Amino acid sequence: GDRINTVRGPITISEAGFTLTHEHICGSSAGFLRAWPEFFGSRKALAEKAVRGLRRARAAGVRTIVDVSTFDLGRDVSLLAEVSRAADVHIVAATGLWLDPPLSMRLRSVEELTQFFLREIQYGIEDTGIRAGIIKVATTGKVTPFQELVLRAAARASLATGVPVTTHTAASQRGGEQQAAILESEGLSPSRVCIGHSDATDDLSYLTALAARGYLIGLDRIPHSAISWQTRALLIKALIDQGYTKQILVSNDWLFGISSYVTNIMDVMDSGNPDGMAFIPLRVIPFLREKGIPQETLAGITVTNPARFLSPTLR
Amino acid sequence: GDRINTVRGPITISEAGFTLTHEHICGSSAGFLRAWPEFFGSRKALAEKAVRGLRRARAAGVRTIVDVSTFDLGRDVSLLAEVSRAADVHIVAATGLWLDPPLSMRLRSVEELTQFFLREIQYGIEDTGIRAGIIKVATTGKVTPFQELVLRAAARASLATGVPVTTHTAASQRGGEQQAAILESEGLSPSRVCIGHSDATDDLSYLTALAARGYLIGLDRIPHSAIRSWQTRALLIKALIDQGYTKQILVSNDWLFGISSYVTNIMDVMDSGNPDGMAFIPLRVIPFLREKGIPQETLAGITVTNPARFLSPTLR
Ligand SMILES: C[As](C)(=O)[O-]
Ligand SMILES: C[As](C)(=O)[O-]
Ligand SMILES: [Zn+2]
Ligand SMILES: [Zn+2]
Ligand SMILES: [Zn+2]
Ligand SMILES: [Zn+2]
Repeated sequence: GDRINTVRGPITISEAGFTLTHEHICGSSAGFLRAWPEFFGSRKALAEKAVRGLRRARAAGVRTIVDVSTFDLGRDVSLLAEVSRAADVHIVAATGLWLDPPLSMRLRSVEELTQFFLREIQYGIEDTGIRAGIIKVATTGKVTPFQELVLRAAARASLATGVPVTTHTAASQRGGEQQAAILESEGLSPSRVCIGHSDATDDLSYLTALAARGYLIGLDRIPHSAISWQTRALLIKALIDQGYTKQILVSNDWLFGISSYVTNIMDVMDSGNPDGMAFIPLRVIPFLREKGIPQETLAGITVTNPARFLSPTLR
Repeated sequence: GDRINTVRGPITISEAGFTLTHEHICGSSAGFLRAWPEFFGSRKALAEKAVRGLRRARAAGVRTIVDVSTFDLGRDVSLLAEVSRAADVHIVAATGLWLDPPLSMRLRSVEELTQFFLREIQYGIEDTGIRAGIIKVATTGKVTPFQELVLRAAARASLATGVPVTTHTAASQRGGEQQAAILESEGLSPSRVCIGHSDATDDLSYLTALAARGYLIGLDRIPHSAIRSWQTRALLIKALIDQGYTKQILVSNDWLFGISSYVTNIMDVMDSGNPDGMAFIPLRVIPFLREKGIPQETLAGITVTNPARFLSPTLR
């Protein structure tokens, strides 16, 4: 109940501390980092940049990140373990599928996909023994037949293991409502689910209604506006004011290299947000305190809500 | 110069022997074999099946295969090296891209794709030091804009290294004609190019015209008609011989020992339809052609001489 899986092994949830629940070391494609590391300068250069960035985040307060990179985002859990250790920042790895499944994933059934997700949660990723601590799913605004299979497999895996589900969403298409209906149709409890990229919208009724059902709300792309970001942050305040503090999760959706986008967008992002993953502790947290948000409510959001979210719970 | 790179290192062209120029150990997707080996039972079970299948081909006279699995077909050159050593069959590895490129590939420029294909030929694949000895390219319909980028990057990598290009085509759409036009626009000699999956048509004049331009003609899915008869497809070999284009013919099975990039259990369907596997060409097509009057010097030219000329890196 009280044990989380990280790339360095099992920890107790009290050690997780302050947690960023939607991040990436590298946004890529399956096999790509190993086949073409010099797209990132080199693998060594990429690991060093992530270590520097994670160390700055740790200085600013962060203890744990959740790397929500799936198989098809090029998750390299060996890289995650190397940089977690050098930075001394906990990293939770993910299973699931994002928006770029290859044929060998697109053609699988819900049962087969369920077995794959259970493999990565219960046995380990590839040949590393590193077990995922969260399931990441991505859908387009209107859920495709394959993405619905992914959703159902995520729910079945989450129910067999208690590990949570976190989603990629088109918030401006109310993407979370269709995901929730599918997930609930599988008997998945909403307190096991986080509707992500939920800060890309003004629709507070959309945001407030999912929280009331028990969903976690991911305001995980605040710094991306800064390429205003306080309008996005003010959604955290708006939700606290409606009484849904136990339902907010905040993050940067940052990364230190990206190949699944046009070339050189990493440098435009870094010179737009020099703070990287430190943006949440350094710029958002004090902005919220300076609107009268109690220090204690923030610790609940940045520490307590992620701990409740990640604890394997058959409930 | 007269050396061909394999997954065990360089070999001289005389070492290649009887060569199957379009084959696969495993038809999969990037990262998939290592993330989900149990899809194939296990990595060990897949390797053992491939060793038996390659040993069966070897006993039917095969000495080399060209594994034309790209990055996005889940090529695992460590697996190819293991099974090559256990079976004593040379395996040439491929660079290039097939029809399932992930986003990190689809968003690259022709200049970036060129660098990737060059790295796999000149430096090595992943961190294994195994260098590709062929560039595989697939297109559909009229070539998509991205596929044209791959075609041009392949031409540029070939022109820099002398390594040949081999293609996946839809022959029923005469897909080789657009491939040839794009490659020739880059300055690539047709003698460096094998237009593959060419047996899946009856349009002999389409094939003859490409051969007349100096393209190699890949007649590589004959066993797939065995579940048109495979003998009908095999007569395209004799037809090209009779027009005097024996030099342009490459024959293969397009077989594999595991496949994840299709519906589950298709491998059982393929194996029961073609129990010969990669031995289909030597055990069935070669005898059939002999019985139709093709002499041994011609069959040895097709299966030994043609692949050696094709694979030997050449800037001429
Ligand atoms: C890898 As993303 C930009 O969908 O969080
Ligand atoms: C079966 As194929 C298109 O990989 O030659
Ligand atoms: Zn996302
Ligand atoms: Zn993300
Ligand atoms: Zn093909
Ligand atoms: Zn093939």
